[PDB]
Amino acid sequence: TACPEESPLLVGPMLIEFNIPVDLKLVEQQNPKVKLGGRYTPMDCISPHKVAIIIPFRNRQEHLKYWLYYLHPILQRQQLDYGIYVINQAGESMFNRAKLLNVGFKEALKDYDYNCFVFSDVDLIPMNDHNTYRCFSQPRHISVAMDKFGFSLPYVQYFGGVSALSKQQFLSINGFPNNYWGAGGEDDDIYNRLAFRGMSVSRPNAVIGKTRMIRHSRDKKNEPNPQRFDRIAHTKETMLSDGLNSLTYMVLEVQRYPLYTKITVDIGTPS
Repeated sequence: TACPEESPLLVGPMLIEFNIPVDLKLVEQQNPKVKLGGRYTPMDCISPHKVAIIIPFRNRQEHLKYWLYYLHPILQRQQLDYGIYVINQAGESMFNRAKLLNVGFKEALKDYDYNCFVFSDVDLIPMNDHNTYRCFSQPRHISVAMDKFGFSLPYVQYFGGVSALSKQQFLSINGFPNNYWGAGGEDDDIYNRLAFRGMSVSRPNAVIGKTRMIRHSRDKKNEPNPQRFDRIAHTKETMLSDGLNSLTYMVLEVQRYPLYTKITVDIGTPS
C-alpha cells in the first residue's frame, strides 16, 4: 500500500513553454482529481509525503496561471499528498519574501498535519519530473540550474528560488528572518541558519535540476549573476530571537479557490 520510492508515472524531460494561451478554466478541466483549495491525495497508494507548497505573492496573477498549469500535473505524477498556498502581501510596503514564507508555514499547519514544506517563487517551473518536490534527510535546494542565470548555479551556498525543508528542519532554525525588507540577502541568511544548526544542502544534478523562469515583460534591466552576501556574523547574533518565535501578523482574508488557497495578510506588525 505504500507508494513506490520512485513513481512509475514519471516522464522525465518536459517541454516547458510560455508562448501558449492558458486560463484557470483550462487547468481545472485537465485536473479532475484536485479538490477545493488545491488539495490532492493519492488514491492507489499511501504517500508518506504530506507537502504544503508555499508561494510568496503580490500582483502576479498571470504568472500564477502558468505555474498551476504545469505543476498540478507534475505533483500528481510524483504521487504526493499536497496542498497549494498563495501568501498575498497586502499594502504597498517593500516586498518581504521570507516573512511571507513564515506566514505560509503557520497557516498551512492550521489546515492539515503537513510534515514537509516547499517554498517556491511564482515564476519558476521545473523541467524534469524526476526533480521531486518533497523533503529529504537534509534541507533540499530544488531550482539548481535556472535559465535566468545561464543554467548555472551561482555559487555552492546559493539557496534561492525553490527549496524544501521538513517540519523539524524548519523548527530547528527558528524559521526564516522577518526583517529583510525589499529584495536580496534573505536567502543567504537562511543558508547560514542551516549551517549553524549542523545541516548541509542536498541537491539533484544540474540536468535533472534544470528550471525555467516566466519572463517579466517589465524587467528589461540586466545585470550579472548574484554573488554571496557576507552576513554570517549578523545571522549568528539574531537568528534565535528573530523568526518563528517573534512572528506576528494579521490575516485579512482567506479564499478557497478550486486550484489553491489564497491568504491575504498584513505583515506590518513588529517581528
